[PDB]
Amino acid sequence: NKCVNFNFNGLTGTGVLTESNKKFLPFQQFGRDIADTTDAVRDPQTLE
Amino acid sequence: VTLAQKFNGLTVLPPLLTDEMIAQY
Repeated sequence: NKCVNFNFNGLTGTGVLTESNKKFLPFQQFGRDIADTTDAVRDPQTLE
Repeated sequence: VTLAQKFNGLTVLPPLLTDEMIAQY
């Protein structure tokens, strides 16, 4: 819920991190929107 | 008529007249 510089397993950006209703498949690590741009990520230690 | 990009610095501005003001005119 705060604006932060993030690095998830090398996926580096700046944004506010929020809980999601998106369910990824077990092997998917980040999610992209219609313009091939990252809008969700899986946290590698606790997998939400 | 049927009608995201903000992380790329794109922004959409509202019109000066609302759709209620166009409906009034």
